[PDB]
Amino acid sequence: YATFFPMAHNTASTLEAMLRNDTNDQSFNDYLSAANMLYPIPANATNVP
Amino acid sequence: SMMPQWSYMHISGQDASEYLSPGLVQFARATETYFSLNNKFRNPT
Amino acid sequence: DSITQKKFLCDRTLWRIPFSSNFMSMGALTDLGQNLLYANSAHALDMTFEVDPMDEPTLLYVLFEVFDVVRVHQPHRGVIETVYLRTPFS
Repeated sequence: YATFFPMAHNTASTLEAMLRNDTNDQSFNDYLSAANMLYPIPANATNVP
Repeated sequence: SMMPQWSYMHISGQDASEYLSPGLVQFARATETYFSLNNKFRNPT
Repeated sequence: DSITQKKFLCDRTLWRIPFSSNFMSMGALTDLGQNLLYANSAHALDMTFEVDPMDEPTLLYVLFEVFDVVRVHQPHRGVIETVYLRTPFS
């Protein structure tokens, strides 16, 4: 399922044309912004390198 | 060093408002109440 | 005549350490990054952890906080152009 908006046509066309300039674009970043790693611990270990 | 990659990916330098074309800024200001756009760009710090 | 025990505990959280010169939070892009590429070099690192004994094997889980962003441009009808980038690891 998808939803749209009842935008007036020519207004939308102007917006789209203004949205295709190479100076315009799209930026996005993940809110976590980190890299994951994990390492093992044998039972009854107490020191980790 | 002034590594431009951060500017390119909008990591540093200008906020979203400046580098965008003026017409886009005007349009975004116009209809912010019922169609939001102000969070589709980085504008870092 | 007794003896005393003290303990503390706090779930639902993480252990976090910032890469600042004074640990303060004063900007998305930390100073120390700009300084250590003004200390432009390649470095190898080591970490040491001390913990308490546990019954069974476990996992030390770590997160390196970095930038990671991505761009999108559509020139013509029905075309998408996208480029990702993360700072330290590619």
